[PDB]
Amino acid sequence: ATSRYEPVAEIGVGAYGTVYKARDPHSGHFVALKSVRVPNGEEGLPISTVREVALLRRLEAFEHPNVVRLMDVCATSRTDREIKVTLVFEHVDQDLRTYLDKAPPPGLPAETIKDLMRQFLRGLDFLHANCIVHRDLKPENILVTSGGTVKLADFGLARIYSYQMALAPVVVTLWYRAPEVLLQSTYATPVDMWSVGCIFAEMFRRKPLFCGNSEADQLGKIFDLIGLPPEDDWPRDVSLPRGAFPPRGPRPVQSVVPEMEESGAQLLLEMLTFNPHKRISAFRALQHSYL
Amino acid sequence: LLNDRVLRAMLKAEETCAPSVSYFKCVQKEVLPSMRKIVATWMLEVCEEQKCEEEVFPLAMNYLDRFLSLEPVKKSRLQLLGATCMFVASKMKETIPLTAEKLCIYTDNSIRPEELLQMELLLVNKLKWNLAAMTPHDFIEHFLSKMPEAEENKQIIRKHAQTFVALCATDVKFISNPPSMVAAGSVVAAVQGLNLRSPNNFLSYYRLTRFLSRVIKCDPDCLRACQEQIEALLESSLRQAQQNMD
Repeated sequence: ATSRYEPVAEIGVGAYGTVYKARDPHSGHFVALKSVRVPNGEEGLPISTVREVALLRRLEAFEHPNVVRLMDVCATSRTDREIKVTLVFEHVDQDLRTYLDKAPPPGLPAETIKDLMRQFLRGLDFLHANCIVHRDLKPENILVTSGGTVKLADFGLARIYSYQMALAPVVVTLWYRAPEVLLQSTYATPVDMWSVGCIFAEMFRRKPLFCGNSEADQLGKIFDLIGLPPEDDWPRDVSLPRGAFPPRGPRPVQSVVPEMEESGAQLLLEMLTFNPHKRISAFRALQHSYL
Repeated sequence: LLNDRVLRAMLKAEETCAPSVSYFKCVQKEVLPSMRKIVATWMLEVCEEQKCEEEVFPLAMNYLDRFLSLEPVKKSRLQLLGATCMFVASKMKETIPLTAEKLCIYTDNSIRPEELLQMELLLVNKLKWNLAAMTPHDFIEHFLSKMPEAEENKQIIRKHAQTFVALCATDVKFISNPPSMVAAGSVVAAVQGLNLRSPNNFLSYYRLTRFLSRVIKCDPDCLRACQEQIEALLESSLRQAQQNMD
């Protein structure tokens, strides 16, 4: 608080803190009040906070279907060395987990997937076009209110929230991070594509395709399926930046996934290449034989 | 192409940042157009003196008009608003943003950093952090890309247009007309006045009104009206440029 919004339920706590939920009194709609702390410099609002938030508002005027809208923003608490900024948001009713959990399907469908994915890539390709790249691409940060929609969420935010690790938290659900995201810290756009195939698989029809914990543990977990790349496909440089220790080979896709189609295997492979360059494009994917 | 898709979006966003042409009547009590004239021209000198990125000034004026559209303000507190709008405009557009202290220096330290920073949240919050707004310059470049003119020529057009845009920004016109119009009217006045001095050269002038209004999707009489308004503003600089004595 405070804001010309009246909260209710509390749809989540996680990385971006508590994500409570409110109504818009003089609009009569639902709103997802998130929030963040930033430092009150001697030069006022963090230059990088004003710029980042500002850009997220430079989007609501595209009205793109498969992305959520930053509806409003408010810097509430000023105090020497800290300002609190509530990010008012568009409010979906449920997420991709609550979607795949309330799952009637025993394994299927595929046209509730092929569309649903060809959709997912859309919002991603948009956000990318505008130079936005997502960190926490997850079933938490994917959603649909009803009628099927797929409004991507918590986009960009990573930059705005750099001040979070002054709490050094929290969940760190590193199930989806790219082979670079914590083998280094590249924060490239392709790393945002990796997280796609990890959701692409998890949809058939279970739980995380690579959930573990340790950076290297997941890194090795990953090699199990794809196969350890020989050089020169091997980078640097820091943060227990292990070289090749456990030596492995290329394992079939449909193997541990029941069960990808002719292409569904081959595409998820293009998606999940190790080398971010010969990876796949957010768009070129969005028009593969798999459609 | 992506010309239209972006341009379409530019125009949408343009309308989400539009001020009220009525704010002096409806919102403001103390503040009058002549005072805004003084702050705008004060802001322009700062941007010039400080060699700011040229899109800073017209961006701050947008902020100022959209705020006066939302908040009543004591005249004593207008200059402070000018300052803040530049503070945020600069932070948005500059690799080396203006300093709050450097800004107050320009008021002869009439205002203070602490005040400035209180305003920044005022301003930013009133505008709902919708600050990556459009400027006339954003459109000028666009129109310029669509035009068959040698880079040498586009440089001169670009120069003159941005003069006009500044003229407009210190005028109430800027409140009535969105940057798209302001950009087109300025390009139209620029290219046309260049076609005169150098006939058979800036021949993009030829029915440029209809052309640019075809792009903006606007009544070409408004662009004609706008163009004239600008051409007059320019003349009114005949007065200022000389009377500095008494």
